[PDB]
Amino acid sequence: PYANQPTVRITELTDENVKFIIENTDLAVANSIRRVFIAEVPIIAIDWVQIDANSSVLHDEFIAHRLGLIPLTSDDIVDKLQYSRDCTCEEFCPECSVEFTLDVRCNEDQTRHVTSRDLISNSPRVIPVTSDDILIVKLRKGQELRLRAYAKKGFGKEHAKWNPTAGVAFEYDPDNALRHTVYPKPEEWPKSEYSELDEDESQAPYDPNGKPERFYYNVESCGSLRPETIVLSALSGLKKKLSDLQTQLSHEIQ
Amino acid sequence: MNAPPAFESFLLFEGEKKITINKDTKVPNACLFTINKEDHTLGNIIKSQLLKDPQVLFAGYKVPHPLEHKIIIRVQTTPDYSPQEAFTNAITDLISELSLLEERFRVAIKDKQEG
Amino acid sequence: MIIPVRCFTCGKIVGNKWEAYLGLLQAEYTEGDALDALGLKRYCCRRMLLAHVDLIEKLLNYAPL
Amino acid sequence: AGILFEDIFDVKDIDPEGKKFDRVSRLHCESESFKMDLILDVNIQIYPVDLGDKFRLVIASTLYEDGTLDDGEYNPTDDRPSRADQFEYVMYGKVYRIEGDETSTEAATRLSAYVSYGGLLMRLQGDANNLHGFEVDSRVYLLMKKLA
Ligand SMILES: [Zn+2]
Ligand SMILES: [Zn+2]
Repeated sequence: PYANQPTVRITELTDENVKFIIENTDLAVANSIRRVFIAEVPIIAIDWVQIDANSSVLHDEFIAHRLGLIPLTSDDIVDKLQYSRDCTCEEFCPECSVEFTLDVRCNEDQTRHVTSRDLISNSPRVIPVTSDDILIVKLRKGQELRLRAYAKKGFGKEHAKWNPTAGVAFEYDPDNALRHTVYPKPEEWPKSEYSELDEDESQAPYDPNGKPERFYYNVESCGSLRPETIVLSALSGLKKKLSDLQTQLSHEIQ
Repeated sequence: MNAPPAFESFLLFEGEKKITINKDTKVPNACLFTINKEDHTLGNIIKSQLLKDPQVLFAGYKVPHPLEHKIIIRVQTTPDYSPQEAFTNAITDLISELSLLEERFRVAIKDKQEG
Repeated sequence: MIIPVRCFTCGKIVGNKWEAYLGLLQAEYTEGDALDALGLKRYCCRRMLLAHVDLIEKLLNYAPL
Repeated sequence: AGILFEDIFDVKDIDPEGKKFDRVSRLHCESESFKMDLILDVNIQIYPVDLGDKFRLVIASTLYEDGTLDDGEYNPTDDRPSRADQFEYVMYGKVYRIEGDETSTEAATRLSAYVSYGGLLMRLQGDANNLHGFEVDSRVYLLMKKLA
């Protein structure tokens, strides 16, 4: 009537992704962790844009929407930030937001690429990830783009720009020993990269007592967070959600 | 124009209870937990944890509508064990599990970084 | 119009790869080789660069105001 | 008590018409201590059954080996001594038909009792004397154990 004793084995760790394996766990917990990776890890992304002057071929909403998807290095600064609506400031402050300013005037006879390099933050710890660089817009001669922006804490459930992951590969039972999926012709199906079957075999023998365990993860970071940090913040956030629900339930019972 | 603001899937407007408990009169020792501003993230994991308790006779959850952010969890236990007690025990076990997993994941990262 | 910042499906950054992609095509790469050189494995990401049309170049021919 | 029927059978065909379901097979079985024909749909995936296998079969009104009624509700926390511990494959169904060779003037000598375990169909044909415990729309348990 109690918790499992889950175990971790990291099979690969780079700056782009972490690949690991969780054993001795329910499928629901593993899927919830996989889901929290996408929807509930808070990062910093541009969410307030004031355009002082735009002469580009792209209208203002296009530029703002593109700026929102710029990923920002939010490794440690995100934890000490607060959500803006929770912050008591007069709408903005260094404790709930990070200011950006962009001012690019193409006064030359060559197409000026306005990239992420031109985004200038008021905080050195929160820069564009590429700072090759993400192209915001291209400008002709005599075209100015001048705006300020603010980037705030949020998570991917609200909007996909706060999604830190760039694809979360998730798997379990690579040889289909549980027959949670039924191949009409198992011969035709290529082996998973985690399969332990020899090539003369196409499918592990059926396991009547099996249960899903040994879930294989490959979490790729878009760049806002290191993948280690993505997984750790995900587990911390899910634990925080469960503890808050525990507090509310204790209040409701009392 | 009828698009809801995106924040009304995890934020409680004023006068809204996060979680509400209602006795189920059809069967003895049965309760319905209606949790607002939650989804399958907590519903599925809590249901799976509750199913591991031997004293839980029934544990299920539903989202009554994908555009409405309620989850209803029905829990029925044996008649010596309140469903509320089972629910609290399930959450405590999940929290202990996730804390253990955090610790082991930090250790695994340190070992992989060191070599 | 212009290259999207993110792949629509997986959310991988693909906006900083258009210029490099074109550069690799001027290096006489096959388009598969160029996409591999830029580290785009999932065909969701490969679809982005492989099917993008950079219409903004045509729009910068017209005078500003 | 509460055992409506008991025998030992041997399988003479696993599926004579070719399998129509990948997990369920239609065993055709014969009884050696009597003359009872059995047709039985078995979930072979969890309980594989080979041709020529022998097994004890028991058709019971209840499981608690006291005559106490079962209530027809799943109680995993049941503590009573159950007959299911003595067997490998236990299904629970409802007899839905009892055919016979009765004429308009005589009683049936041969009876054929049909039981449906959630859809898995069983026919048990044989002498009427062995099948008097059956009665249509009565819940019943099929317990089964393969013998060496
Ligand atoms: Zn503030
Ligand atoms: Zn992609």
